[PDB]
Formats: sequence, C-alpha cells, structure tokens
Amino acid sequence: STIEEQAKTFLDKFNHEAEDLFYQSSLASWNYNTNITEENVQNMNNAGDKWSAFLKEQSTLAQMYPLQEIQNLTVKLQLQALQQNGSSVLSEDKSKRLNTILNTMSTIYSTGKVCNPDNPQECLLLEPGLNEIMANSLDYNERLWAWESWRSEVGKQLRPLYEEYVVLKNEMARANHYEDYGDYWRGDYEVNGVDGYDYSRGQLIEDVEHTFEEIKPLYEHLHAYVRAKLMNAYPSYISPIGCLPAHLLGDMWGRFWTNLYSLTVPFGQKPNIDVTDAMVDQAWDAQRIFKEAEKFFVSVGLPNMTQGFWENSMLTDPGNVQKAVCHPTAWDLGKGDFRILMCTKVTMDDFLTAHHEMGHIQYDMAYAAQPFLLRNGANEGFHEAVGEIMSLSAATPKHLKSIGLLSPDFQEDNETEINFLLKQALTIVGTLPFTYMLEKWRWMVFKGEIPKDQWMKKWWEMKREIVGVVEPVPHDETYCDPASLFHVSNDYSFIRYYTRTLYQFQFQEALCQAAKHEGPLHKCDISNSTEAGQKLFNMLRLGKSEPWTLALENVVGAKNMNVRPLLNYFEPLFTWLKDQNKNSFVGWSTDWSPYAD
Amino acid sequence: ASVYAWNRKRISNCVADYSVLYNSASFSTFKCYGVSPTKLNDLCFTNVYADSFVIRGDEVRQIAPGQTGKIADYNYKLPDDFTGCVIAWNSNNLDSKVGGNYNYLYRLFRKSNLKPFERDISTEIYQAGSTPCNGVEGFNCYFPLQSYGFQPTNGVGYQPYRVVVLSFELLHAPATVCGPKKSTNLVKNKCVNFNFNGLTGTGVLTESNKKFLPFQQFGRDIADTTDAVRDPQTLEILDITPCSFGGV
Ligand SMILES: *[C@@H]1O[C@H](CO)[C@@H](O[C@@H]2O[C@H](CO)[C@@H](O)[C@H](O)[C@H]2NC(C)=O)[C@H](O)[C@H]1NC(C)=O
Repeated sequence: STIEEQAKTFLDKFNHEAEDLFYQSSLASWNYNTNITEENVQNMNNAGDKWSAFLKEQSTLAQMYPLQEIQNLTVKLQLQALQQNGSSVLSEDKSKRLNTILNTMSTIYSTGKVCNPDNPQECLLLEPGLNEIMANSLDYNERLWAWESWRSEVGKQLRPLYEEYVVLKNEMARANHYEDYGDYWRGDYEVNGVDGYDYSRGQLIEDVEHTFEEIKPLYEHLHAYVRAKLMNAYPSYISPIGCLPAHLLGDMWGRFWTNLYSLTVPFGQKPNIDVTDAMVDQAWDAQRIFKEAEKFFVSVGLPNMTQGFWENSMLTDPGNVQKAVCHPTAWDLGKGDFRILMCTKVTMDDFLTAHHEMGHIQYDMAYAAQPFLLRNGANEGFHEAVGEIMSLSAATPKHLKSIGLLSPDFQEDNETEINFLLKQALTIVGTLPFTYMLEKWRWMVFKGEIPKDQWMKKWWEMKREIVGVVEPVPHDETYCDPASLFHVSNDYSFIRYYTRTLYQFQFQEALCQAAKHEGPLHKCDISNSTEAGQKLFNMLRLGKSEPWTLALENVVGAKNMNVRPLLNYFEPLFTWLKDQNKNSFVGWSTDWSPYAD
Repeated sequence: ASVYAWNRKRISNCVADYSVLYNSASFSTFKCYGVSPTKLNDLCFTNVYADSFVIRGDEVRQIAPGQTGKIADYNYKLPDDFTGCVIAWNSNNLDSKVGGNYNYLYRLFRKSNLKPFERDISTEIYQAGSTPCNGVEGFNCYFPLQSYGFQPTNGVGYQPYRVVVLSFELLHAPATVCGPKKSTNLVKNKCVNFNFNGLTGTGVLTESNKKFLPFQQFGRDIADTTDAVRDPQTLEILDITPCSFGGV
C-alpha cells in the first residue's frame, strides 16, 4: 500500500538479489583472474553484463519509489546511491559514445608502445619496460627520450579522446544537476540529512587546500633535499634554484619518488630496514606470511579469520599450466565471500603487500552484516588506509623482532630512522602535492573554467608552483600528458590517494594513542595492542551507513581532515631536512627549465 | 529441509538421552526454555516434536519463544509457553558449498504471519500491490521464497546453521519420552534400601532358588508382602528378607 513498507520489503529482497548477483559477478572475475582462459573471460563478461542490467533495473524500480516520504537514514542512503545513475542520465547514443571513448582511451594507454629510433622494429610498452627503465636507468638522455616518446605516442592520440570524454562527462554531470564531473565525484564524500555531520563538496576542496598549505614547508624542504642530491648525481642537468625535471622523479608521471631513494639516500653506507635475509633463512614462504599476518590480526584483538579463504584463495603463482594476475587484489566478492589474488614471494615487500591485502579483506568482513548497498566504505580512501596502517605497523622493527624476522641484537639509530622516513616521504609525502595538483587540474578541466587552448600552459605552471618540477621538454596542446596516467586514462578519481594517505596517518596516530605508544610514530607498532584493534574495528564495522566524518571523529576525534598525525610522524624527518637544507636553496623557481640555458 | 518446510519428527516411546547432546560440546547455541536441560533429563514427557531445518546465524535468534522476524513469522513460529529446547550448530562444512548452497529456501515474502507451530509451504507468487500475478512474477508480484546463500567463507551471521527444536509435551495422554533412568550397582547380603522399577522396598537381597515366569516381575507372600524380585537388568531372582530387627 504505502510507499514506506512496500519500498522497505522491496529493498530487502533486491538487496539479497543484488548481493547474490554481485557475488556471482565477482566470482566470475576471480575465476578469470586465477585462470586466464576464453571460458573464464566469457564468464566474466556475461556475469558483468547481467549484474549491470539487473542493477539498472533495480535502480529504476527504486526510482519509481520516491525518497521524499522515506525517513529511514540507511534506506534513504541506499536508495540515493541507487538513484546515482551517472552516465545513463544522458541518451543511449551519448552513453554508447562515452563508453566507446573510454574503451579506446584505456586501450591506447594499455597498448601504448615506444620504439627506439635506431631500431624501429624493437618497441617496448609502458609495463614493465618503461617503468623498469625509469626506476633503474639513471641516464638523462634515455629517460628524457622515454618520457617524450611515451607522452607523445599516447598523449597526442588521447588528447581528442580526453577532450570529448571531458565534454561528455560535463554533459551528464549537468544532466545530473552537478556543475561538472568533479562535483559528481566529490558528491561521494557529501553527507546530507545527518545532524552534526553534513559535508559539502566544496568543503572537501577547501580542506584539501588548507591541508596542502600547512604541509607546504615540509614538502618544500623534502624537494630541496631531493634536488640537492640530484645535482649530487646530475651536476650539469638541474639548477640549484630551478625546478626538478619531470623524468627525473623516479617514474613516468612523477607519482612515486621512491626510485630516487637510490640517489637521494641520506646515507648510502648505513643499512636499510630489511629482514628479507633472515626471512629466507627462516624458511618462510607465502603460507608463513599469511599465518604470521593472521597471528598479528589475532594479536591486536581482531577475530580469527575464516577457513573458507584459506581453502579457496590462492597464495603463490599456480605454476605454468594456468596464468594468474600478479597484481595484488583483495576481492570482496559478496555473500560473505572474501579472497586474495597476488603473486606472493618470500620478500619484505610482498610481506607488506599481503598484510595490506588481508587488511582490506578484514575491513570487508567488518561491514559484512551491512546491506549490499551499505557493504562498502564511506568513501574511496578508507579500505586502502586500513590495509596500509597495518602494513606500516608490521613493517616496524618491533613487529619483525616479535615475529623473529629481526634479531633483538639489531641496533636502532637515528640514521636508519631518517633513511626510513625519507623513503616513506618519497613514497608517500612526495605524491601528496602531485596527487593534489592532478586532481585539482582534472577538477577545473571538468569545470571548463580553464580555456582549452592553454590547458597545457596551465598544467606545467602548476607543475612548477605546486610540485616544484619543470618538464624537460615543452609540450603544446597536442600533448595530453595528464591523460597518460592510468587513472585519467581509465576514469579513476585521483584524490582517493591523498585522502587515503591522510586518513591512514590519522588512523596510525589513533592506534598509537590507543596502544600507549611512546617515542617516534614511525617506530610505533600496533602489535599486541587490543585497544588499537578495538578502536579500528569501531570504524571498520560501521561500513558506509554512517558519514565518513562520523568515522573520523570516532577514530581520531577530528571531524574534518587533519595533518597533525603527519607532523607527528615526520617531525624527525622535518628537523633533519631543515638541518640539511640550511646550505641549499629552499623552494623552487618556475622560470628555470631544462630546455632553457 | 528448508525452514519454511521444517522437518517435523515425533519422538515418543523411547529413551531420550539429553546428556550426550548436553555434553557433546560442539554446538553454537543450546537454549532451554521453561526447563533446565539437567532436570528435564530425569523427567517424563508425553511427546516430543523435533523441528529440524537450516537458517542463518542472525535468524537463530528468530527461532525462540516470543520473537518476531522473517523466519519467526513467515517460516516457523514458536509459542511463548515453549517447553523444549533449541539446539543450533554451524553447518558451513556441510550446508555451505563453493558457489553458494542455494538449495535451501526461506519464506521471505508472505501475506500474513504464521501461527505458532504451523508450517507454510505455499509457492504462490505473493501479490505486493493490486496487480494480479497471473501465475508469473513481475510488478507487485514476487516469489514468496528466497534461496539461502551459503558459502564456506561466510560469517557468523551468514553461515548456514542447522536448528533443531525439541518441544516437550506432557498431557492427559500417557507419558512416553523419558530420560535414561540411572541404575546403580547391585549389592547382596546387606540391609539396603532398594527400588526396583518402583518397588522402593528395604531389606536384604539374597540369591534366590525359586523360578519365576518370564512375564512375571516380582513375587509375593501369603500376607501380600513382597518377598522376591527379578532384576530389571540381567534376569535373575533375589529374595528380599526384612532387615534384621528384634527386642533388647
Ligand atoms: C542390560 O544390558 C547389559 C549389557 O551389558 C546386559 O548385561 C550383560 O549380560 C551378559 C549376559 O551374559 C553378561 O555377560 C554381561 O556381563 C552383562 N553386562 C553388564 C551387566 O554390564 C543385561 O542383560 C541387560 N539387561 C536386560 C536385557 O534386562
């Protein structure tokens, strides 16, 4: 009769149906990933098509049930999430055009090849060729050639594709009563109808701007030290005052500066934090990695993890008969199905990656009792943060000593701490300005405020003012270097990384406070701390029913974004950088460029 | 079977040993309503209804007296004055399979709440609105049953759970269900206080020479005083002499 009871019964029944069908679709995806075969790919495609069709039908059937007279907060949130049709808000022809453009752009990015002029027949793709070259080869000429070739062979092709994709995204966003696609993406963080926890889309923008503003001195000092070490490695390629080259950031787009740690190490003679030698001497394997991770789980108060995962999920590469994806994936399949797909080797890096993946999986069981539409995180930067806080805690020397990876005779001096902090900053702090600028650039690109004919002229400008990095080769509007990134070329929001980093810093600080930790935050370990695990699970089990601001207040007590945990974590590194940069220029100059002498 | 088609079994004319299940120590839930498990063991009930089915863990609380829910109201309803107990245990190793054990069903949709101790197995499409179903599902018409989803990876509230409800009954009909009447050892040539199936006599039990008849149980004297009893266990006759006594 009334919309309330009928809508609630329909909600329950189609939540069960959608949970079942999403489980089937993710199971088909898992079967495809474990064994890449034609039947597996066909099952993947059929399950995905059926799931999309049924999801659209359920969303429409919920749309004919108005939310005006529905007062249940969880039901309202679920039905509003269903009502987010997105690209389907436009016509069938426009949706098909957008899908074709996205597929073409993704295919060009993935299949993009660069060919040496000396040997045209010899060509290498971005992965693993370009990444390995840019993380290993330190030659300026080869890195610059690879940079130009990858950003020209793909950027020029993707520029019209990216332009039409942006135009279409703006069209559907305006049809969705949003100013631009950036507003549509930021609407995920938006909270409405909740007293004391409402969040606006512009609030996220202003909070990100304020956080970057208060982070600016630390990043400036870090970039100054990295640049100084870069003249220490490249005396005649980078000016002491000018900005850094784009291709000398370690990777293709400057996303990760970890590859620069070899040339920017504070002390190349002091040993780094690594227990892989003892790890392989202790006859450890992937099974030992997973068992130690589960022991760490039960040590912090988290419950024992289901045996179905152990008897269903794969750990090491299943020989050569079948091909499995080596990319680390945590599949929250559905109907209480949780699996992990990675090529786990006997290494510290694989140890931390697996710890991250079972952190994701435990967060997945955390909101299992929630309905399917609420069976996810409040935003896109929570699950990765939950995995990464545990991975970083396990990476601490205390956890390695407890599990036998590190001998108790190991000495912990300021040199190792500074080296680890700088490595993390290159891995984590270095990407924060880049992620911030790239997401903002995509935001006004969707907004259309910046004229197209000088879009590139804007980009490099904010590459200089914000990142402090100057391109080695000037690029006109033909180049579409931002779209050369995987996230831009595959319709992925990029602010998720910065938000996840800040969330994980806050979570680490909260867990350390709950564990009564004393000393540096980088040496802080949540192992054998029931209070930290309980405080983490207080937000883990909440799912996406509650606002993300509510989760942040529950964890750290700060309703909005905070950087105080970041300052607490990187204070020793900040002091070390300030001490080391007293004899070098601080900041950057936009005028200087490698192509100008 | 499914919970909406819960398997009903009649237990009577048998010894119900509740000790083995009370001390097997492998079941998630054991809730006795109206009588403690220990005391009902030494108690006689006219009948027992054993309702066995499979539900989810969250629905386990639904199967309890004075409870409401999907399973409680549309699949199986318990009266408030429940006499028996409810035993539930995880069946993930048995009732959960890879791909989803969808064989089990539960009455998600129903037009009215079930009466206590009533089973509904109607497969007619429930009509949500005023639009007739016309024998097929569609708008305002949905299947009354939803398939259970069971996988080995499920959580506590989603793993399969076999539930057995043992409702006890004692009324004007003769009592049938009783626990194992504990029997002690046998003593002889000693003044002891005995009780053979209700004789409750006191005296000295000695090896007998008289022979009973197979249908006969205990002897008697001219004065209608019990003098010989056949052992309810191994078939033998014992003369009961009165406890030695006299004047001083
Ligand atoms: C009760 O059950 C017991 C089972 O042991 C029966 O007793 C056995 O009888 C045989 C007969 O030769 C003996 O050899 C065993 O030693 C006995 N076992 C005992 C006493 O524990 C007994 O017959 C049964 N009572 C009945 C059927 O009335």
